[PDB]
Amino acid sequence: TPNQVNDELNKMQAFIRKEAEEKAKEIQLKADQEYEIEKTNIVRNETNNID
Amino acid sequence: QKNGIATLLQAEKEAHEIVSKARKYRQDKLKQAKTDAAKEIDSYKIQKDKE
Amino acid sequence: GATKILMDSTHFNEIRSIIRSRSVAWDALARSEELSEIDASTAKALESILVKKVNGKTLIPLIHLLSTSDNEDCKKSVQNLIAELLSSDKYGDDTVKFFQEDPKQLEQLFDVSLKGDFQTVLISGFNVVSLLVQNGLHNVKLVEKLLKNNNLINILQNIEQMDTCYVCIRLLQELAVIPEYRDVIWLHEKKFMPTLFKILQRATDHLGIQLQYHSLLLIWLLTFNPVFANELVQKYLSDFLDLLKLVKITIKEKVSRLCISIILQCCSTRVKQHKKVIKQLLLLGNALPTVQSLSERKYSDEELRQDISNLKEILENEYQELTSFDEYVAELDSKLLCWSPPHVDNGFWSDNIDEFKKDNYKIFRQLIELLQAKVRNGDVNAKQEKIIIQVALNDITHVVELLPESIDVLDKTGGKADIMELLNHSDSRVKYEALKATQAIIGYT
Repeated sequence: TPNQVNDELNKMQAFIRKEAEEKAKEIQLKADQEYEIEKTNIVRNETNNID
Repeated sequence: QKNGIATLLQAEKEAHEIVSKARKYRQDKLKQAKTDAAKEIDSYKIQKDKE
Repeated sequence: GATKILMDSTHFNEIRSIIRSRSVAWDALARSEELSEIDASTAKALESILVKKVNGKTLIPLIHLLSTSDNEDCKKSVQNLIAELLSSDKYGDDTVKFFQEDPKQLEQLFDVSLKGDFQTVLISGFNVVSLLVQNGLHNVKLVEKLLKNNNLINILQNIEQMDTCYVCIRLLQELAVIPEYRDVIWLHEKKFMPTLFKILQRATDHLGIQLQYHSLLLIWLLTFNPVFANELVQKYLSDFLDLLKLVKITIKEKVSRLCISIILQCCSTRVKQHKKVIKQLLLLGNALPTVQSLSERKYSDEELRQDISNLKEILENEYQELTSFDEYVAELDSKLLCWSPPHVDNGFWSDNIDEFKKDNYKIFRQLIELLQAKVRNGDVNAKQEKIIIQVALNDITHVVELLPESIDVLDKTGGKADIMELLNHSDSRVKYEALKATQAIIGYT
C-alpha cells in the first residue's frame, strides 16, 4: 500500500540524509587535517627561511 | 509514486548540494590555511626583525 | 535549534519513541505531593505543550525533580522530556542558551545522569552528550565524569543489546566530534578498543552495519591526530590488519573507505616511523594482493577511489624497497652497474618479478635498451662496460627464465641477433654468460 510506499520514500530520504551527514563530517575532518598539514608545511618552510 | 520520485530527485539534489558544500569547505580550508600562513609569515618577519 | 545531532539512526528514534510513550501523570504527583507543586504543574503543562511561551522557567524547576527523585519513572520521564526538548524545533537553541547561561547548571545534571537502570542511563546520557559538545560550552570535567561512569561502562560494553551499544557508540563519536575534547577519549580509548576489535571480528562472517561504520568513523576521527595515530598500530596489530580484509568483503563503501583512510592515516608520512607499519602490514598481512585487487575493483565515491589509489601508491612506494628494486633501477638509469646479488638471488628477482613487465614490458625494454645501445653503438669491451654488459646478460637471462613471454620482444628488439653475436667476446666469462643466455633461449623455442 501507499503508506508503505511513503515509508519507503522517507526511508530513502533518510539514507540519503545519512550519506550527506557522513559526507559533511568527513568534509570537516578532512578540512581539519588539511588545515593542520598546510599549517605545518608553511611553518616548516617559514622556519627554514627564517633560520 | 510521484512524491517518492520527487523525493529521490530532491535526494540527488541534496547529494549534489552536499558535494558543493564539501567543495566550499575545501576552499574555506585553503583560505584559512592561507590566512594562518600569512599570520605565521608576519610573525616570522617580526621575529627576524626582533632578532 | 543549534547543532542537534544523532537524528540519523532509526534506533535512537525508536528508543525516543519508546521512552516518550510512557504514561505518567504530573497532576497525580502534584495531588499526592510527591514533588514541588509548581514544578509538577509546569511539567504537566509542558507535557501538553510538547505532545500537542519561552523556556528557562521550568529549567530551575526540573532540577528539583532531577537532583532528588523518589520514583524512577519520574526521573526517566524528566530526562526523556529534557532530551526531547533538546532536539525540539520549537525551543531548540533557547534551551541551549539556558545551558549556555550557567555552565555549573549542567554539572549537577551530568552528575545525576547515567545512574541505576540502563533505561534511565540512556536519555540523561544523550542530553548530557548533546550539551557537552553543543556549541560554546566545553569542559573536560563532564568528559572525565562520563568516561569514569560505571553505569555507561556496561552499557557500552554490552554485546547483547545492539540498541544500547549503538547508542553508547554514537554518543562516544558525538562527544568525539570535537578533537580538543577527544584527548581524554584518546586516554580512555583502551576501553573502546575492545568493542572496536569486537566489531571488527563481528564484521568478518538492515541498518546493523551503521554501528561499525560509526565506530570506524570514530577511529578515523582519532586518526586525525597524528599523536593518537602514532600509538594506533602500536597498540593492537591484530585488529589493524583486519581492516582492509574485512573492508573488501564489506558491501557498502562507507566503512570500507573509512578503514582505508584510517589505515592510510596510520601509514601516513605525517606519522613518525609509519613506514614499518605499512611494511609489516604488506608483509605478514598480505596487503599487496589486497591493494592490487582493490585497484582492480570499482568505487562509486570519488574520495574512496582517490584514497584507494593513494593507499596503493603509498604501499607500492615502500614495497619496491625491501629487497630494493630501486637499487637496480639506479644502475639502469645511470647506465652503470656494479656487483650485487640482485639477479643472483632468486628471492630478490622474485620480488621485482611482477614489476618486470607493466606496459609492453617497458622495464624489460629499458633493461635491453642499455645492451642494445652497447651493441649498435660503442661495443668496446674494457673493464666496467664488459662486466656491466655481462651482469645485464645474466640478469636478462634470469628474467627470460622467469618470463617465458619475454622472448617475443627480444626478437623484435634486435636482441636475438645481438645475443648470438655475443658468443665470441674478448672475455671468456662474457662468452660464458652469452652462451648461458644462448642455452636459455634454446630452452624455449
